[PDB]
Amino acid sequence: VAGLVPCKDSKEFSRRLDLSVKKLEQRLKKYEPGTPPYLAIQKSIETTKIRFDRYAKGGLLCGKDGLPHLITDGRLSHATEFIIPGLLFLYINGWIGWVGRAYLIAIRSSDKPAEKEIILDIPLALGFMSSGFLWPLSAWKEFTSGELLVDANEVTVS
Amino acid sequence: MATYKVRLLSEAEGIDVTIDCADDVYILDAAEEQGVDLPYSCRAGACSTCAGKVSEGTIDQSDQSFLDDDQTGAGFVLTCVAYPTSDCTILTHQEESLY
Amino acid sequence: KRGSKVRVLRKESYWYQEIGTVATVDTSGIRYPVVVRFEKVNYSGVNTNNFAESELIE
Amino acid sequence: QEAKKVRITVDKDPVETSFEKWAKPGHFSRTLAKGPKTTTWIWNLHADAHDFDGHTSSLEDVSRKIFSAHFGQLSVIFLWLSGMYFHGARFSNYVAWLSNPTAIKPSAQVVWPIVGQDILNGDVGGGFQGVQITSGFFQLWRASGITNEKQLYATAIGGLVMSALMLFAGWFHYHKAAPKLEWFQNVESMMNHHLAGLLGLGCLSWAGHQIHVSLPINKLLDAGVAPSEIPLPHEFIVNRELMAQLYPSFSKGLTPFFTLDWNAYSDFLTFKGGLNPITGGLWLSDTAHHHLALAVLFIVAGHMYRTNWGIGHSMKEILEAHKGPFTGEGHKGLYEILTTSWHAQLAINLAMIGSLSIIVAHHMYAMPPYPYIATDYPTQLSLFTHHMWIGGFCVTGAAAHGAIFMVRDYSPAQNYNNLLDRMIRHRDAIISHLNWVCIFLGFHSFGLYIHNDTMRALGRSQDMFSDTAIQLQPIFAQWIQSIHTLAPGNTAPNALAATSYAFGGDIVAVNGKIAMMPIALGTADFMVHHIHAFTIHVTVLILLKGVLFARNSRLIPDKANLGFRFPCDGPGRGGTCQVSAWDHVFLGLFWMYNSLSIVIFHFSWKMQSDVWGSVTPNGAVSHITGGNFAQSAITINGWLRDFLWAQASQVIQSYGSALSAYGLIFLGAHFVWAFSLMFLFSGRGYWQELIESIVWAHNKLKLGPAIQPRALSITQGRAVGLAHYLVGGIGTTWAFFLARIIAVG
Amino acid sequence: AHSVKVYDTCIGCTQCVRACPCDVLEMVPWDGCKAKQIASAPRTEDCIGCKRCETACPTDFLSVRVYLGGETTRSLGLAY
Amino acid sequence: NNFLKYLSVMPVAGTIFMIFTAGLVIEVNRFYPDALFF
Amino acid sequence: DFLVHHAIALGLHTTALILIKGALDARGSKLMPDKKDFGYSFPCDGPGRGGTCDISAWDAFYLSVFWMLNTIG
Amino acid sequence: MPSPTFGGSTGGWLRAAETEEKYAITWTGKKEEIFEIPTGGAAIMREGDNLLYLARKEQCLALGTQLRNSFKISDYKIYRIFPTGEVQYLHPKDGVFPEKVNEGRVGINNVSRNIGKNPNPISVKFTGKS
Ligand code: CLA
Ligand code: CLA
Ligand code: CLA
Ligand code: CLA
Ligand code: CLA
Ligand SMILES: CC1=C(C/C=C(\C)CCC[C@H](C)CCC[C@H](C)CCCC(C)C)C(=O)c2ccccc2C1=O
Ligand code: SF4
Ligand code: SF4
Ligand code: SF4
Ligand code: FES
Repeated sequence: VAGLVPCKDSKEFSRRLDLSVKKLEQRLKKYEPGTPPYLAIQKSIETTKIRFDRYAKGGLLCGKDGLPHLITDGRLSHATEFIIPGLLFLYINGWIGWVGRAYLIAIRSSDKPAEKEIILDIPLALGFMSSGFLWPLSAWKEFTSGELLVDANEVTVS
Repeated sequence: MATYKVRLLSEAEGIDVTIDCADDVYILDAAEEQGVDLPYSCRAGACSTCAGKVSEGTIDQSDQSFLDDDQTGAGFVLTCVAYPTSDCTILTHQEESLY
Repeated sequence: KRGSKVRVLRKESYWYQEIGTVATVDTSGIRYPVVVRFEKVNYSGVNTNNFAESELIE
Repeated sequence: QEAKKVRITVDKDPVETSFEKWAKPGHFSRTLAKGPKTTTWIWNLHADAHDFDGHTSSLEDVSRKIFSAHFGQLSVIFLWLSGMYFHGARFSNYVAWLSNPTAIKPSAQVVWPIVGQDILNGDVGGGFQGVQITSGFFQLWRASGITNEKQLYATAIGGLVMSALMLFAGWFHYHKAAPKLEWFQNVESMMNHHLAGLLGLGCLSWAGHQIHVSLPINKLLDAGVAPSEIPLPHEFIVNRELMAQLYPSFSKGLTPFFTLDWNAYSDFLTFKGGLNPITGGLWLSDTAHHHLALAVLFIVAGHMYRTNWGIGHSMKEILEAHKGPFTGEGHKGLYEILTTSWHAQLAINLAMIGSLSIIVAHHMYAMPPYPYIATDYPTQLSLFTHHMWIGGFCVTGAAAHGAIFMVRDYSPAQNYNNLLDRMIRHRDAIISHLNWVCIFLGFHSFGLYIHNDTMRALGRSQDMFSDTAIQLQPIFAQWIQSIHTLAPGNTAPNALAATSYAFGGDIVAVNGKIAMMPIALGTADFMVHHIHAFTIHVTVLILLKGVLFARNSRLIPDKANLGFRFPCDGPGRGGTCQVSAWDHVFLGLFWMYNSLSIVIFHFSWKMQSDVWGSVTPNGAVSHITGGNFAQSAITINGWLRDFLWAQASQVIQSYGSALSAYGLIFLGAHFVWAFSLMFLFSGRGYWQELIESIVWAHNKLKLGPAIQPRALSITQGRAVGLAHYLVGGIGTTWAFFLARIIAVG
Repeated sequence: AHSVKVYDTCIGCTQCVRACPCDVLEMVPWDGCKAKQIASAPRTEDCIGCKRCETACPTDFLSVRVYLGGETTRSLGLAY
Repeated sequence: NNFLKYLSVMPVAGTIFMIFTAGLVIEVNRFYPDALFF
Repeated sequence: DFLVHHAIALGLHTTALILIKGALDARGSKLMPDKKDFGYSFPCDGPGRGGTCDISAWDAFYLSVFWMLNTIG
Repeated sequence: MPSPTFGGSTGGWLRAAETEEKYAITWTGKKEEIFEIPTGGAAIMREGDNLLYLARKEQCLALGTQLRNSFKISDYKIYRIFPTGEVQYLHPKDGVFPEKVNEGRVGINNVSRNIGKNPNPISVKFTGKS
């Protein structure tokens, strides 16, 4: 569906479950049970099995080479593969993009602003930090207040 | 803005004045505010014409870019980046004295 | 004009359409009779400049 | 006279140990103490961190900054040595390695299983999992004779407390008690204690460790005793008669040494030479004999120079009396040169400790010192190559400060007609005859490699330079190997075995794996040594041009007035791009990598073809690459096909294995190498105008910094393309060498 | 055969003549600022174009432009 | 002041924040490995 | 094939990036406001004002043939 | 204006066959100082008048600038020796250093506008101007 087959029921994807643990069990049969290198392999056996049960219940969409694939055609059924990772990404990318701008206005209204960019005012840098989970309803208000963008006849230009 | 006194003297012309300055104001700006002409080029610390010699006192001359380490070891201060942090007496017209 | 900040209008300088800070306006018929200082230093490491009286807008 | 003027002259409490100059950085210079108006200030904060001559003209407080900073360097060595001995204790298989060191791989790193990175911990035997490791401490700890796991845990906590003394000593010599310049200019006494009480006692007490500990341990290890069943190192000291059951000379005692019956100590201080076929390495009784041989005449060479008590060769007087007819005034003036400027002293010290470490790399592979390092071909490859590159890097620094001294501390008023002045006077004939011989060598070394490549391409194989062709037999290098096989018996009559098995004699093989085979120098080594003679000559062509044209040239007659490290003197005179003595080091560092990569490629193909491999109990020898250096080494396609393309197959067919970390570094340092050429081919004025677009994109958004975001400066821009190139020129040779020999061997 | 013409900003900051190692810059008294001097360039045929005036030139942008045109054995700096 | 104001220099105030913000990504890969989604 | 067209579209935009810089900054900038009076192919502006290697629009052309061969490669 | 005198040195890095331009930097000293020749080496500097033949004018100025800073003497004169034998008296140009302001004003290569006020190169088409 949506092109290729789901990997919830895929023989090549289930073969990649098979020969990987068959490769990894061949390392297990040269040790003895009870040693700490034995427990390091058998714990690494189950984290590959549960990984292969994570992608089965996740509903990833791939076939013909036994891999998982991802769909970025804006699909709301496939929103867990790209969209809500990006929606948490673009959330507090916009922290650091906004509080770096918020830090760089109160530092300009100082005595010596050149030293203060590498010698931090940590009560002001943390003082402008935690107003960053609520950026874009204030940044859009900043966009329509007017002073987010200076006028073109006062910028540095060639 | 504190208060400081600089006794300037040019013996080639023969003018001895006592000017008053602050911590942010330059020395020749206080000389122009008392009506004393002094040689200068662009007020940057990057020429040689505005050179004075510190006879007595203590001068923050650190914002200049023309004079090197040894040439300021004899006490040659450009009067346009100088923050006078003490009560001083300065010989001026030392533009040929640095080189 | 003494004192306060004066914006520039001439091109070919580092400080174009910047804030400016005027000092000691000259009266001798010199072509560039203001020796206006700046912050945000240029490529030469010189934070000051002199230009003419035709580029003030204050 | 200096009859009481060798004394200590110490200031008490010079600098208050405070915090206000500790957090206001750039505090060592007038041009950096007034804040970052530009972003040149951040890159000048790191470049002027150790440029102490640009901080103060007072040589007394320059030399106190040197002596305290060495203690900070020496504390880093003891902290790093504590990391090696502690990872031998808690994170190792060394105690399992001593029961069978012929097939158990070394391991000193257990990776945390976090991101699925646990596949790098390979099955290296011993009931233990971990990263296969190749610095070779395991054969060092068998050479010193550390048996159990407790002694590695005690040395690293004995080494950490040696760092905490050494870090405290630099604190004491800058903040409580600092010496003066009278103390540092007593160089006739410093060479006394360094020859005698540093290297002599460094040998003689180490000869005490080898005879009393490492010889009874390594006489009982190779017999077949388990390391739990060997008596302790403090049982070979308090029990003299237990040593008597190994060497019968210890039943006598100290009376042969005191009464000079020194031939009674021949049973444990021998002159065997060669190898030890039981344990795979040097005879340890020879090494125990070698150290107190150096000790009893380093301390003899310690008392050479003039001291407080009258006697001694004065260093000012032996230099002054070496005048001659060609050499003008001789060395009149050089003693005041070397006891004023550290850069003059660093320029001689770096060429020596550089080119002693190249002697270390060559006197280790063909004479394997440590037991059971002979079978471990990964440790021989990594201990060769690492001692090359340190000797390759520290030799270009000898012409760094050889040129920094000339622009800073060379006064020509003190150097009239002496030996340093006379080569500035005839500096055309130095470089031009060096300029001729590089074109002579590179036509006669690299031009033959084209000439064998064309003749193989043109079909006519009888017109190249090979064994079955016009032979270029290296008859000088084939002769000295026939001398050292007559060095037993004939020329050094008390040496029983050979001086080294690389010149000839017999094979030595340990548990089937070949310890050392005789290297047969053939006609493919006449050319590759002439490659090595060519690219060494080009590195001294750039660097000696950097020293002799450091003051002035016919391009620039006042080059020293602009400084050492400056970009240019304008595009006039046709263009003066890369004209400083900094850029001669920057150009000379590149040909060092273009030199030393060939030396380790000559190492990694000849020793993979002629000495290493396997030995059948009939005596049949089968090498790794089959001995393809006789034919395929003579052409540049053969260096591409049979060596570069063929031996990298173990690197790139190594995913899913424990060597898969090396394949990531093998692609890591292709990337950083082709990150260098952005910094290297381009200029500055492009990027500064490209940054000029981005400052518009921030000043539109009230986002511009109060500091000025600038492009990197031109010497700074050449330096970042230099260091990227030498990470990506070395790191992929690192990741191909280690991934090949661990896989195939 | 360069062309090192000096513009009208030209404050008489007498260091371009100092930084010139070929004496092709020369101060000329001229009606203007408080320094009352301008920098003149008589020896354009004698210059090398090594741009040593422009590095010590604290105007708005470069009172002494340098712009390199023609050339000879003097300007190319050969000792043979 | 002046020792905690030494811990406001941009590398060292960066690095103890970079020790934090690296290890935030490390320890969420401890408890939730192998994540292509959510 | 999804990822490798983005390797092309990296090189399509970057070779555009040097040359739309190379077109539009032939005339002037802040580093050199009188670049038009010097010409298309001049060496540099010297080491002054920070240093000015590869400032010309010819040297702004020069970097893209590296990126063109990187892109079509 | 020239005269036969000496300089006093030894050297092996100097002018080649050169017959288009040479000179003589001639000056009077005060002591037997030791100075760097700008092509390299050292010399002995006899206390009267002494001269130096070198190749090209950068070496001649950088010896005249080195003589002004260390052991300060404002009396160095610079000629130019042609292959035919003519002299020039190049450097001070009338008895004084050019950092001092003259009374003889030539005033050439002095454009009377700002550096932005320069025409476009379309306006200088197939002729020679800025
Ligand atoms: C205050 C931080 C800050 C902010 C808000 C921006 C914002 C922006 N930059 Mg930018 N930049 C920054 C720092 C910042 N930059 C730094 C430090 C550098 C030097 C490495 C650059 C180099 C740079 C380039 C080269 C370019 C931009 C571009 C852009 C624009 C597009 C977004 C983008 O791709 O970002 C780009 C982001 C990066 C390349 C990496 C981020 C840099 C660091 C990690 C962020 C600073 C974090 C800092 C610690 C925050 C302080 C807060 C607190 C600790 C007090 C946007 C206006 C592009 C542009 O012009 O588009 C219009 C562009 O081409 N930036
Ligand atoms: C026999 C005595 C002796 C010894 C062992 C040393 C040893 C050393 N000196 Mg030293 N020195 C000595 C006498 C001695 N010096 C004298 C008499 C003078 C004055 C003329 C100097 C002047 C001098 C200078 C100017 C410098 C050294 C440096 C060094 C170090 C070189 C690094 C090295 O080779 O790695 C080998 C390293 C080791 C073997 C590490 C172990 C070191 C242990 C702790 C022994 C140290 C002995 C020490 C002299 C005892 C001081 C007494 C104190 C406890 C009160 C090394 C630690 C250089 C250095 O690194 O500075 C620190 C340096 O810059 N020394
Ligand atoms: C005995 C060792 C030694 C010592 C004490 C010095 C000391 C000095 N050198 Mg020097 N030098 C040396 C060896 C040494 N050098 C060698 C071996 C070379 C040839 C490679 C040079 C080449 C050299 C040049 C070309 C210059 C100096 C300069 C200096 C001075 C200041 C250095 C400074 O502040 O750097 C501060 C420290 C750094 C900038 C560290 C940078 C780290 C580099 C990039 C290596 C990092 C790679 C890393 C280890 C591995 C990969 C990391 C990973 C992230 C990929 C100082 C006098 C400079 C100077 O001004 O002289 C007066 C100068 O111009 N040296
Ligand atoms: C593989 C690339 C390469 C090559 C071949 C060269 C070549 C050379 N470099 Mg070089 N160099 C390079 C990259 C290269 N460079 C890089 C990347 C850098 C920057 C780090 C430098 C930096 C550099 C410096 C700093 C120096 C050199 C020097 C030299 C010369 C060494 C003498 C020699 O062997 O000449 C012999 C020429 C060859 C071996 C080239 C091959 C010619 C073959 C053998 C035969 C000719 C073909 C054909 C028969 C000719 C006739 C036909 C033709 C007319 C059509 C030589 C011209 C040195 C120099 O100029 O003085 C000697 C020197 O000091 N190089
Ligand atoms: C493989 C070598 C290589 C690489 C990676 C780059 C990378 C880049 N070049 Mg570049 N370049 C190269 C060779 C290279 N160049 C060569 C040979 C030339 C010819 C001289 C040029 C000429 C050139 C020009 C002329 C231009 C570029 C531009 C760019 C940027 C493109 C934007 C981009 O991809 O953003 C992503 C950035 C990268 C891919 C760079 C690598 C980033 C790494 C992988 C991540 C950060 C490092 C990370 C923190 C690792 C830890 C480091 C550790 C020490 C802590 C980027 C910085 C353009 C530019 O700057 O526009 C903005 C531009 O105009 N380059
Ligand atoms: C790309 C390039 C530049 C531009 C490169 C720049 C401006 C470097 C930008 C990267 C710096 C190193 C970022 C530093 C940011 C700090 C690490 C802070 C980041 C925030 C946290 C990591 C703490 C040059 O200046 C240059 C100069 C000369 C020849 C070639 C080139 C060249 O190729
Ligand atoms: S350099 Fe600029 S400022 Fe100094 S004199 Fe020549 S023109 Fe006037
Ligand atoms: S042109 Fe070259 S020489 Fe003439 S002044 Fe400018 S820099 Fe000095
Ligand atoms: S920067 Fe590069 S190009 Fe511009 S002058 Fe200095 S060297 Fe010549
Ligand atoms: S007057 Fe020009 S620098 Fe002060």
